[PDB]
Amino acid sequence: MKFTVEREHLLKPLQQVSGPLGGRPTLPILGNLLLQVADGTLSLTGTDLEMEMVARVALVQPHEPGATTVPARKFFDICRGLPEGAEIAVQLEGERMLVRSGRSRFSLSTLPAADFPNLDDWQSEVEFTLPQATMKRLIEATQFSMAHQDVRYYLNGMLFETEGEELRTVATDGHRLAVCSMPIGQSLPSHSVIVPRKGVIELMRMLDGGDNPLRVQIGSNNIRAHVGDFIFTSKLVDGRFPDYRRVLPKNPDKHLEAGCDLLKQAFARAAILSNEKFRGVRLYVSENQLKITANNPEQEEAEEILDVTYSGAEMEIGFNVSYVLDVLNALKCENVRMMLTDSVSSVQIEDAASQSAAYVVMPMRL
Amino acid sequence: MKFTVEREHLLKPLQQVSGPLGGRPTLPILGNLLLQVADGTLSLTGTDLEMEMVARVALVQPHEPGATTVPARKFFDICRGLPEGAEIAVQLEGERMLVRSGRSRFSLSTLPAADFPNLDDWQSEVEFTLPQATMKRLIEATQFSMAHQDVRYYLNGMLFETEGEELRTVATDGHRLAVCSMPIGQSLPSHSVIVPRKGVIELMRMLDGGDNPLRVQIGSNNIRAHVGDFIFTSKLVDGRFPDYRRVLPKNPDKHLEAGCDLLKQAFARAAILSNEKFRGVRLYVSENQLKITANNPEQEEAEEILDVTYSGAEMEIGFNVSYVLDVLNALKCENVRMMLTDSVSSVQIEDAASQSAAYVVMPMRL
Amino acid sequence: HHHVGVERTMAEDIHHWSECEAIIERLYPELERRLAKVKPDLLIARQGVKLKFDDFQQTTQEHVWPRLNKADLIATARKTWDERRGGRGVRLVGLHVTLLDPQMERQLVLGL
Amino acid sequence: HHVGVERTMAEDIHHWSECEAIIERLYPELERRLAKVKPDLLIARQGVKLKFDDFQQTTQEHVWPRLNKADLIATARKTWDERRGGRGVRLVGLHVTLLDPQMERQLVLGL
Repeated sequence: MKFTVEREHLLKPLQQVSGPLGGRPTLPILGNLLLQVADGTLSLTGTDLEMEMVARVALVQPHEPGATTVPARKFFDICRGLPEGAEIAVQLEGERMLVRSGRSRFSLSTLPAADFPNLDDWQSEVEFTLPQATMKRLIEATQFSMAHQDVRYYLNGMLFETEGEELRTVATDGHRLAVCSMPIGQSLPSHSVIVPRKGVIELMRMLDGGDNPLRVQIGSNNIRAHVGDFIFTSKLVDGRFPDYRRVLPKNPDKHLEAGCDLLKQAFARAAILSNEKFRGVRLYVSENQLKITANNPEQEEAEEILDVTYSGAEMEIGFNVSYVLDVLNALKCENVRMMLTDSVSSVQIEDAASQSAAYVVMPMRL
Repeated sequence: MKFTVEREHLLKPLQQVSGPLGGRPTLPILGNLLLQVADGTLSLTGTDLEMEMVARVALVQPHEPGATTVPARKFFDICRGLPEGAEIAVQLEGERMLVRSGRSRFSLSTLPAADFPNLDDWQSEVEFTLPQATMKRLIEATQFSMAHQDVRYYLNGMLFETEGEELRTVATDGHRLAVCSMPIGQSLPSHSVIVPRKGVIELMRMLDGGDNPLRVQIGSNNIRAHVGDFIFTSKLVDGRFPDYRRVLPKNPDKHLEAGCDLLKQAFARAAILSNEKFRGVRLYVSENQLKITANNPEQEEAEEILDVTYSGAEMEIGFNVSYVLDVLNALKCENVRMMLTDSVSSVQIEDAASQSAAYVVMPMRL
Repeated sequence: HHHVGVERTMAEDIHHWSECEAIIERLYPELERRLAKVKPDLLIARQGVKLKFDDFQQTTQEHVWPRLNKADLIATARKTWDERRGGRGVRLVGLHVTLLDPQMERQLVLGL
Repeated sequence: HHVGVERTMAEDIHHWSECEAIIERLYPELERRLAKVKPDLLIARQGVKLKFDDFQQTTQEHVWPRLNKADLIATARKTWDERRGGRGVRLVGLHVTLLDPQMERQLVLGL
């Protein structure tokens, strides 16, 4: 195995396949990249066994076929550390991969290619393309509401649901839920899968302003996203995602609208004197006004009063302020609408001027 | 104690004084700022008992004298979280301090002003003024070489020495030493003191944009730096600091000169394959050439070869590559000169074009 | 929410601020004594004043204030007096506080 | 730390093919010597030495991660063509340098 590639054609690809690798590998090989020269192409792959990222680089310069694995961060740091424009010559030499450029030489430990784990292959059931920014919007809109380490493993990830011509993501961790949906402009089969939260994060690593569209393939037990010369694959979580519909507030009869930014900043200042652990704030709604208060174990307190549009009956409800801020930071729009019922029931929050995303937050007891 | 001040007159003083307030505090009052209204001035003081930072803010708006202390971060975060241009009204009301602006209201906990540490009166013995940016270059040139937690407490800081018209800093941690001196255009007494490393780091927080002069006063047991309306005071460290003149290699006959950036990038790539704990690299100096090699427990190795200027006896010497790169990163000049003696003696490194700074690094054993 | 308050229904309606301040002066130590029973540091969330007029209309409100403090109560009263009384007699004056709320520690779940 | 083998010649050689045939016989010897101290055959550098009829010599070594005959031959060939200068060769040597032991001892300034 030999190739010679100029530094800059390697750097992004190496960055990208190093995505799934994070931190302290469990087996050695998982801290390595698989490199394979085949034809006029170098393939680089990084994996954590749950998911993999593969990058392909055209080889215009003389090459010999073969494959091996090498430590991903060291190989990256070497190529990044070489001068801009360096030609990096690589050849496998027994155990050990030689990397040479100018008067610099490196020898890296290898592990045998035949030994790298393959997310072995499978059959797309749904294929479709959309703008990278659209996928990014869907994911950004909901990712914060994914559970992290709930025993209910199917909550630690994000549901991707194609209905009609829309793709919709849903996440929840039992305290709040986020749903976002967007038209993909393509008739799509009704299908839904759960992408593990680390696969969702990686898929986000992957997405970039991008000229290139995203092609998504959904298998029985895998999802694949192709953007330019990168191919991300993740296993899916095999479980039943809760039906989001049943957790929407049934009959929100109270409707509040507010400016999103003034609301967020009022919460953000009240949050300063909220309980550091429980983050409780109290919201009192009354005619065209919202009052937010927070007080902490140290006997400090904050109060913010905001004009809002509201004509419903007076009510008080408590919330974890960081959940409310999360929603407001996700909506980032001009005005928000909150639909309430009573102090012990969830609220639904949306952009007052868009139906793309919706959020449901359960309150705290007063 | 009452005052009203516009938000942007309070923010930087609040960041500056909450500044010595590192980590979690040990005594509650230490996480507080002392606020004092006297005359037409508000003073804010942050302390960790070893040093203190005081800011003065002119009060043009109505006010009432008095003093109290309040939790520093929360007071800042409230002020910061208020909208640009907010008028912040503060008043002490028993054991709470009320902060109001707009329809935002906060009550913070206080601890009595009389309980705040007042670093006691002292008289200055030595004073000098110089540009902030000069002090900053002096400190930046040596600060990385200060010891951290050496039992030799006088090493855990930085010497500041004056004589003639020169101000010099010296730092050493027994593995390496940095010394930098600059002329500051006035006759100084010959004097030197050791400022504790955390005071040096704080003095560095204070210095920034390098318009206003820095006035430094040095007492028997304290140092004070005034820049604008801020006044930093630290205790000094006892004990006899090392004399850098005796640390400099006595006759480092072998002299090599190299591009600072070429050298640095070669050591940085060699570093990737050096022992993660011990960071050893070996340098081999021969006629107009330097070879750097590293190898690690995983039997990976690197080699860099550079053209340098060198015409002295061939030799080999080992270094912790971090120590060398710290020096090269502090030098940031075009060419460096290393001055060598033998494989078990320290090396001196300097800007080939300037004697302002010099670094001495003790080798590792081959 | 937890309130502590005291009020006096006067023998006869009052019509002058000085009378109202004088009643506030007699109620304050009674509120302090009551509140000290339950919150010896006198730290509160809010305080304010209630005036009930001869037509049995009243006005109250509280505003943020960290302790419970006569000066502030008198200030609030004088503004409410001026301003809301509308030339009526005042039958009752009340001072009260609302205590800082208990910490919110129970986050409900969506019940998935 | 070096491991090497060498053949002294009866009659000086002047043809590359005779050099390469010598290398062919040295290489196993070197592999055996190296295996006794370093069974995985991982090294820092390897190279070849030629001694010439005028008593001068050249040794040419470079970074290479394992003992390896093809690379030694390629090095020899280069050395032969570039350095021999028409002289007889009286000895051929192959050798490796083992990766150096780890450096763990940081000296102090002796403050």
